[PDB]
Amino acid sequence: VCEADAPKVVSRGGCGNTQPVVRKDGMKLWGTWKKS
Amino acid sequence: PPVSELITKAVAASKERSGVSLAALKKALAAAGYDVEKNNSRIKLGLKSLVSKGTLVQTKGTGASGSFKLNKK
Ligand SMILES: [Zn+2]
Repeated sequence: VCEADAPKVVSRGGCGNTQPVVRKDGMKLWGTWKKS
Repeated sequence: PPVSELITKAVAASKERSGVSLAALKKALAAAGYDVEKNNSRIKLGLKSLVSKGTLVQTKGTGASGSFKLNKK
């Protein structure tokens, strides 16, 4: 995740979107989003 | 302004680890000058829409009787 707060609430400017699990199959870059 | 913003703002202002209850949401919107009496049925609907949009996580109870938090995901 791109945490918007650095570990009062102080924001580092981040967004909060989850990250994909990148994988390579030939020349095609797949990215697996494990939502919840 | 639509009730979904007023609810989202109230849940953001009272942010915590438990979650604003429907009674606290009533209190915050009434303190924000919003008639929570006549439009209570609108609130339950709008709140349900926000849960159906996934914007609010139900943390306890079922439906509008519960506690809710802003879905940071
Ligand atoms: Zn980010």
